[PDB]
Amino acid sequence: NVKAYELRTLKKKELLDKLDELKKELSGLRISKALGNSAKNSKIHGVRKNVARVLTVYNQKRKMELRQLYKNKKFKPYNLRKKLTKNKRLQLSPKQKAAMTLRQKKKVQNFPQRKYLVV
Amino acid sequence: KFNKQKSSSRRKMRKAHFTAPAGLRRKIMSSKLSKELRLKYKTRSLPVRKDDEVLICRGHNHGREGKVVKINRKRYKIYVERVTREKVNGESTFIGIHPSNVVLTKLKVDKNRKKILDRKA
Amino acid sequence: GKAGKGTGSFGKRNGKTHFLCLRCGKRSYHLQKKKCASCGYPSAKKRRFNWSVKAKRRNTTGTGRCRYIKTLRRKLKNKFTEGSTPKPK
Amino acid sequence: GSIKRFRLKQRLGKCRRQNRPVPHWYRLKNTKRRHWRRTKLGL
RNA sequence: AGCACAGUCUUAACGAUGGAUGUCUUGGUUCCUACAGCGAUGAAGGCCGCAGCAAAAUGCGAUACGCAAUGAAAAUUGCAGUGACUGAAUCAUCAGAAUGCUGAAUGUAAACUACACCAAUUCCCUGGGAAUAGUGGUACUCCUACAGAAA
RNA sequence: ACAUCUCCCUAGUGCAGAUCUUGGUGGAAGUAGCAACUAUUCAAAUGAGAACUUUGAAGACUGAAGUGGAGAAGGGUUUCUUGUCAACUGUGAUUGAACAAGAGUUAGCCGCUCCUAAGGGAUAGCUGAAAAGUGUUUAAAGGGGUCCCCGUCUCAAAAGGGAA
RNA sequence: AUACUGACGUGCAAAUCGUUCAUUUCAAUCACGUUUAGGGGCGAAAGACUAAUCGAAAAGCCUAUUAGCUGGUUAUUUUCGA
RNA sequence: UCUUAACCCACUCGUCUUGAAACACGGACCAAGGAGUCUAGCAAAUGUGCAAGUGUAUAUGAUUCUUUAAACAUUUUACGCA
RNA sequence: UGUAGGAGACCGAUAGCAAACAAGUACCGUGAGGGAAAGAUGAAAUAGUACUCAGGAAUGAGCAAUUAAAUAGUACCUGAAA
RNA sequence: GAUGUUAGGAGGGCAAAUCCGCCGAAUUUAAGCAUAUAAUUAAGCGGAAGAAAAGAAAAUAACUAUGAUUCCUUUAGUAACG
Repeated sequence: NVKAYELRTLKKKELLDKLDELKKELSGLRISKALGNSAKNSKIHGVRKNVARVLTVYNQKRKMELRQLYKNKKFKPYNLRKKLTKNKRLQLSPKQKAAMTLRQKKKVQNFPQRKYLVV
Repeated sequence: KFNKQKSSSRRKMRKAHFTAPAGLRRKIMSSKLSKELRLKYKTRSLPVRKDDEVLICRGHNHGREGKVVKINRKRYKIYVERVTREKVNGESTFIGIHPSNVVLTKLKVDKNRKKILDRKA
Repeated sequence: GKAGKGTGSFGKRNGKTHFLCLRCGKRSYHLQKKKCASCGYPSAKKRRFNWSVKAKRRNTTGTGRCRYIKTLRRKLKNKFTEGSTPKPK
Repeated sequence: GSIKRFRLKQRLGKCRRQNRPVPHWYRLKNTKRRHWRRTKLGL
């Protein structure tokens, strides 16, 4: 059975070749299961999961390569882009929300809320 | 108790005991440790492993010592070699023992268990 | 009339006028007027009303899978960990 | 009737598939069964 | 080996019959504290699937009752497989995955797995070689920007 | 698991009855009853057991507006083979449309699928707080030719029309 | 569906069965598709019909509507008592 | 104690009703559930505390912070009623 | 109201959320909709009724046999009344 | 003002306890009933938030005056309406 860390080393051509080989064996197992004559059927669980593990690693690596390709500036794919509440996505920035008028800023500069004690 | 966040209701505590995850069950498969070993490590209690050696202190089989056969974490039974019982048809299985009915002598010590023993010390 | 009221009536009751409804699923799609009675369809709005409490509750959110609401729970506490992983060994 | 479309066909095969009794290998570690004349599907 | 009228009624003993009472209780209940929106980045709802042996709930989505990662961490068994001197077997966490068909549902549709049109498209290998009719895009209203048309 | 009469607070606190509510159960009673549609018999086989399963021999009936063939609606594995007898099959029962296990429906040419009708839903508009009511009714929207010419859309017949 | 006010009337049946009778090439019958929905429809008109439901359907809610009227209204002893 | 006897007495209970043993009504039988309550505002009575006052309201305070969701206190001169 | 807690001089399976359970399910209604019944063996079934005899087969019985206990035998606690 | 599958974007829908907008009744009460009442409530169609809404004087007073909003205690069952 496969080990995730070992799979991450592999070349994409080779990793897909391994996956296809596993698929052919799994297909053979399904044919044996269907035939039903002295089946080794319990092996199917292991193989389906090995294929699953292979697919996750390939998809993670491919996704990371696409992410590296779209590393900088605007216009990353929106599937790839941040998932957070629609309301948060819609609103003006906290940065902008915090920012305020020149007359107000001068007022702020005029009246700081100092700390104090009583004699 | 003096903490007012954690419940002291009977109902919830029972529910937690019955619907326990496997790690929680493993925690409450603890046994008291044998008296010289207890003195040696200053450790009251250890979680049993499958290959350990217990002495039975309760039930009709009290005062029998022996190696632990199998643990059933789920329904809270350990099985010990010399508490065999024949079934209704005469076939032999092991009597299940609650983990608080036994005192642990020889612990099998792996790397992880050794690290836990180091934590206790 | 032998094919008259009661027993004579029930005998002629072939031919369904309601079917499943793709959106609603409750068998509430009236075929002839092309309209689902409860939960609407083909209306964009979901047709419902407040007089039956029973009807309101037995089609509540949490009747089904809640694929994304369920996923969002736990995620809300975690939040700060966005886009990340526990660090390598 | 004889005539049908894919959704009805699939559902009827599903209902047939469902109806079969509980397996006895599970049991050694209830049932709702439909009889066609007595209880109609109501589709 | 004899003796008992039968039935009806009543009584006691001993039972059938029935599920009351009592005893429980991983449930309700109300109040109080606390946080508190999801959605075209495609929700809720609904279907259709998915277990080696698998029907119904639960769980999950063609990678389908677990994947990766972490923390626990040696068992797991109904049968049968599997694993251990620590990224496997078991749990919990779960921040990275995936994410069926739909459904506002948005290509035109709808007791349809019906039907358009425009892009042909995907993968491997470091600038080249292989695959597949497959995969996308195309709703309505609006806004900011641009375009060549008009008066 | 149980009490408190030592004292006292608190209550969803005392049943024969409501044609009470809910659940069980009698007497009525081995009784009412198992009354449409001409008739079954003999011998055998099966099986623990046969008036009502199977086979054969007789006798008969339905009498082509059929208990016959095909089909629609509707039902939905009821089909079919192999088992089979707990319940059901208002009598019996080895029977079975019951129950368990499997198997079974293959289309260029047969239908749907295409077209329009009686019709339905929308666009353009316009009304209506909105919900909705309408449907060319103050249109700068779809198709064909080589800049011109046509010109609301869409669903609606499994017995109309229709390619084999 | 005229009559036998036949059989039935704890049904075979919430209108059946028998016998009788009327209708049969047209103001014909039947299907399928279609239209109009509750003080609303539809009515060769009977207050008919509108899913066993009709001189105002069915569903849910306002609602635990209201009632000089009906029924019921639970342990004991003792006292005064209409 | 139970059990027949025999003598004497003994009319279906509940019910509304002038009058029920009624030819008045409800009751086949048994079990369990099943009906003058709670809040608001008012009154008299009685208990209880204080008195020309009374009631700490809202609220603040604390070595109050398993119990404590009440108990305690009223600034190192509001309001009801009289 | 949703989720997460902590609670209780609350209810204790005909009660209490319709729902202690494979319940907003079964089932019923053309449909809008309506909407249940339904908990308890034992300490341990990794103690679940072995074996024998008579039985076509159900089953019964045992000088046989589990358990402390089977008139505890899985529609299993206690087991009232009719 | 058109046209654009032009480039970047948005709205749509669901859920509803508390919140806000419209639209908007009757049972009921008066021992009847028509005004009043129920009630600016129930249903209906819409919009939001973790709270919203309201909010910085076209305010109250007639005092020795106060001085955005909300909320509690209160005025007060009072002025008043019928």
